[PDB]
Amino acid sequence: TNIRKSHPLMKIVNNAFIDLPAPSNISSWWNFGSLLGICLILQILTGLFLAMHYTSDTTTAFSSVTHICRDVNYGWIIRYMHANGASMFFICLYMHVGRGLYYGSYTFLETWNIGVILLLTVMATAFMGYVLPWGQMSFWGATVITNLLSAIPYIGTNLVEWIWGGFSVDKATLTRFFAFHFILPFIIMAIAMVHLLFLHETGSNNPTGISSDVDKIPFHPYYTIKDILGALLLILALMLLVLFAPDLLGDPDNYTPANPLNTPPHIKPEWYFLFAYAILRSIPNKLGGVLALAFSILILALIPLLHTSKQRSMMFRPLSQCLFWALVADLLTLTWIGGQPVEHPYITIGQLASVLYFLLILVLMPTAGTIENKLLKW
Amino acid sequence: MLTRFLGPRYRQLARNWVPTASLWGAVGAVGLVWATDWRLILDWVPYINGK
Amino acid sequence: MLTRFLGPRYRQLARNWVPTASLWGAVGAVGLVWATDWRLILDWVPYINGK
Amino acid sequence: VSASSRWLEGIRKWYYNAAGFNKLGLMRDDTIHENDDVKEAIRRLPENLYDDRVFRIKRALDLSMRQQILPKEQWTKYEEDKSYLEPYLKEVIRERKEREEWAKK
Amino acid sequence: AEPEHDHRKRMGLKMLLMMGLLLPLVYAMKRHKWSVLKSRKLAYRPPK
Amino acid sequence: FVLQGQWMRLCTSATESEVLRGKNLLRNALVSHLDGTTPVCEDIGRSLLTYGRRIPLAEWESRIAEVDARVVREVCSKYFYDQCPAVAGFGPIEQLPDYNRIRSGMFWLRF
Amino acid sequence: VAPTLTARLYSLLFRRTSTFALTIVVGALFFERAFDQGADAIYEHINEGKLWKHIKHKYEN
Amino acid sequence: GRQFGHLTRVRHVITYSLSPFEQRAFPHYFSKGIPNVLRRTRACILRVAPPFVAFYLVYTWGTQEFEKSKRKNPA
Ligand code: HEC
Ligand code: HEC
Ligand SMILES: CCCCCCCCCCCC1=C(O)C(=O)c2scnc2C1=O
Ligand SMILES: COC1=C(OC)C(=O)C(C/C=C(\C)CCC=C(C)C)=C(C)C1=O
Repeated sequence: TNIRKSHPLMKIVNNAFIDLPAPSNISSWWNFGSLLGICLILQILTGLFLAMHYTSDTTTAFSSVTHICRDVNYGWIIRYMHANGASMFFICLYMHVGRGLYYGSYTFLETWNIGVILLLTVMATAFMGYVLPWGQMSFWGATVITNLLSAIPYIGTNLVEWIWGGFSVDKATLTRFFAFHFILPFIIMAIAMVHLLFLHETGSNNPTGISSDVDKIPFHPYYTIKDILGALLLILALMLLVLFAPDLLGDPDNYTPANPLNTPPHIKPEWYFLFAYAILRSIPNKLGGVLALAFSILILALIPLLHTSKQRSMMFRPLSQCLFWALVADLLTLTWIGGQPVEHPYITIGQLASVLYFLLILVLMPTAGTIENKLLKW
Repeated sequence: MLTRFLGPRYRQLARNWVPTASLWGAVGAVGLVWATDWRLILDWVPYINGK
Repeated sequence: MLTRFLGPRYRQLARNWVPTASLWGAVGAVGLVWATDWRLILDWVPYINGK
Repeated sequence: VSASSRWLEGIRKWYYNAAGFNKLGLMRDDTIHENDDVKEAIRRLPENLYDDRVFRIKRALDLSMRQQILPKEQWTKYEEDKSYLEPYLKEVIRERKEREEWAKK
Repeated sequence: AEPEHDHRKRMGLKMLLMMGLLLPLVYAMKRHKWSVLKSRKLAYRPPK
Repeated sequence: FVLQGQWMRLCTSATESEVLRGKNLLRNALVSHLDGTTPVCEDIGRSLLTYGRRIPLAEWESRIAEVDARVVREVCSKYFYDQCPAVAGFGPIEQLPDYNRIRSGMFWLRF
Repeated sequence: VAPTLTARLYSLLFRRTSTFALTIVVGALFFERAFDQGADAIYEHINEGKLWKHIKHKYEN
Repeated sequence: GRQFGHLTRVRHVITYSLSPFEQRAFPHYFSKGIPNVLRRTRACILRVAPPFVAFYLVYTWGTQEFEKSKRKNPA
């Protein structure tokens, strides 16, 4: 009999990537799962080959990365691959949570809930990541984000200093951070496997939301090869970035060495934080603003409880379909606002998109779901 | 969707697990008090204010 | 403890898998030649000595 | 009897066509989320309805795979759409809610 | 600012010409293996 | 798996010994098949349709005796190796291998 | 010659997974030459005098 | 996990298949393909497009308005 089926190790592989029944049926929106995986190791490999040359002390931390690009043979590809890889890791994250919401995937509680834990974790990693070259975006990166903890009643201050290495952002902050940014992706890899274990328990949801038990197909050869084309297409969208437009999805502020006396006029985080940036400065409360940002993401946790529709997917629900793209566009809106300074229309439209996000998800989509119930006599 | 859990039995069974749940917060806080050496609280405790 | 494997059948079956095993080292070396750009060997190859 | 309840009906027939499960030979009861209450009612379906249900879904997931749709002829007419599951589903929830009241005393 | 400039644009051309071979070929490889599934014909044949 | 891996073993690495077994098995089938008026008559009638002769038992022995391991690996590889099969399946057939995977079974990567 | 050649390819080179692999490996060496030639030469032709490979003759020895 | 043979119960369904070495990978790719993508877009525009044009007009207005706001004319 087949060695592939019974050998204790090969067993695991075969049950996950060879003989595993996938739907006949799942589409490109399913490719993001694997490309997220492909992103995690591509980040691990370049991230490693970078760590071989980088140094984590402030007085040298800029100069080391420069060293990498210019002197370290191919340190440029190895680095801009790593830097673009990260945004690419974000295009995949957002698309994957896109698919998850549209199609009802959140129903699988522990899987999505693990996946929420995955998102925070990879957010936290990529933040730590751009801090490391010790640019302008880095410093006020490390400043503003940590300082969020200061908004905690009675204890926030102490924590903000405790993670900082004392009294403001310093030497003790970069070393600290480099270590965290190294250990977290391996931790991510552990949790992604837990995520997978929970997934493969149910197997995959599909574009219809109806159970595909009735038409399953073996992962190999179909989704090994659909997955490869997918992976290639990721390498295209990655290599286009690194080889033609390396600087596009980054701030040029990070190319100026960190000055704890500046804080530049046209400040912002990385693009994948721009939606969130918008949300937090739309409130003239410290306490309110941060509590808006928390709820910006830890909202995903609530989504399952707000499921309302007698159907799983959105595939046959045009009301919900509409309010969905309203959400995407609204998020594009907030990305764009995040990208503009805190001045005239920008302020009000930004407050509105903030209200709209929390409206669509908290109130508008559950109602829309219920109306379609009553429309189907259900 | 928690309408299910509202009836005579449920209130009996909550009323059952109340002294226990009381003590579990006693355990949890006093542990946090001790583990952080909360200053603010511990000044009240004779013997333990060692200053 | 390999006495087991010495008999007419085994030699037939080795003699069967010989042209294949021949070619598999052809695959493996020429791949290593190409992947390291082995210099020493590749000078012999017309076209491919690009210097 | 009514101009207006023929209109709520026209709104309903709209949304039906608009949802477009019909377009893949599906019926409304093919499309229901499987929870425990639903799962059991599928268990309770007689042989033929079950076999018909599995075929409808099989045909649809096939189309869904090939990104296609039926001939308009072969779509499911709103009027021709049988809530074959409804009574079972209702009986299940009915039985569950009993167990739930009993669990309360 | 960027001495790699012309090296990266050189690799880019290759990347573009390479993807230009591989993408149709990887596509042709998938389209093949799914061809079984894409052309499968169902018939339902219940009693009565 | 096992049926397919058999075909392939025989395509690639048929040993000498088993082929003598098959040869004997075939001889035994043949003589034993032609037992009494009805089989022999049916074989007269059919043969004349399909060969234009009756092929005498000795000729079959000759034709059998020629075959050995090479004649197997050759004639198997010609018909079996890396060839699209026809599959028919009936009854509780959830686990009947996908056609691609069956057709993958029709060659070894090691060979 | 123009039809029965994919055939001729398949018999001689593609049946055996050895000769298959040998073909891809032997075939890749020859391809890496012809590509890094052609494409470099395409990249040459699109600059023609921007690059130190063309300037070379200016500042001698 | 869950394994073939043990998935679900299915009766009376004949699948006819074809070997990929018997058939086209790209069959009527533009003949039939282009008609489908049109049909699929047609199918989805009114759900997908309006929020993004809604974004479009709020972006080009907010741009127009912001920089016009940083101006005077009298006094
Ligand atoms: C996508 C999340 C992510 C993962 C996973 C990740 N990195 Fe990074 N890392 C980044 C980002 C973002 C940067 C900053 C890119 C930039 O702006 O230069 C970065 C930068 C770095 C740098 C400094 C050089 C540079 O380009 O700035 C090192 C060193 C590094 N990472 C090591 C690692 C190691 C080791 C791993 C594997 C544990 C890892 N990275 C995985 C996000 C990540
Ligand atoms: C906020 C939720 C969420 C996040 C973030 C998330 N996952 Fe998932 N993931 C899911 C759910 C839910 C599915 C279920 C797929 C389905 O049935 O449509 C899933 C599917 C998958 C799959 C199966 C392939 C597929 O997409 O169907 C893989 C693999 C995967 N995730 C890995 C990842 C990786 C790696 C990350 C990044 C660390 C991650 N996931 C991020 C919730 C998420
Ligand atoms: C999961 C752990 C939480 C970490 C996730 C980070 C959330 C991103 C929000 C962006 C915050 C941010 C600011 O608010 C801000 O003013 C500046 S100026 C440079 N970077 C930032 C910056 O990054
Ligand atoms: C049917 O659903 C599935 C997919 O198709 C949508 C996949 O493509 C993958 C592929 C997973 C990869 C490559 C893992 C990479 C991640 C790590 C942490 C090594 C899995 C497991 C899966 O279940």
